[PDB]
Amino acid sequence: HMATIRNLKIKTSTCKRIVKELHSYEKEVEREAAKTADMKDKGADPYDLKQQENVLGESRMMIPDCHKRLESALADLKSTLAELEETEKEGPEIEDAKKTVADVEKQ
Repeated sequence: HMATIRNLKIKTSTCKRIVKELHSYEKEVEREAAKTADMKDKGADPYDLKQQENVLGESRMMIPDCHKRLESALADLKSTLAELEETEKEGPEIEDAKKTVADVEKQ
């Protein structure tokens, strides 16, 4: 029904946002990992290196939690799609949701 599609839109947006958050966390990891490498070949002392290794470690710890939220959002979206498939011509919102499901599953 129409309300289900409006729900679908929100759930699609939620997935897209969490993917964006995930990518942001991932980019932070990549940047922190590159900084770690730069400090190592630059001969940073063990204290500074440890500090940076902790920063990297914590950046990485953001990722699984983000995945969990993403997986939850993907389940929410898929559930709504499944509800709509129960009815059911495909328009832009279902298209967008399905595209987003595909994008999320690639993460």
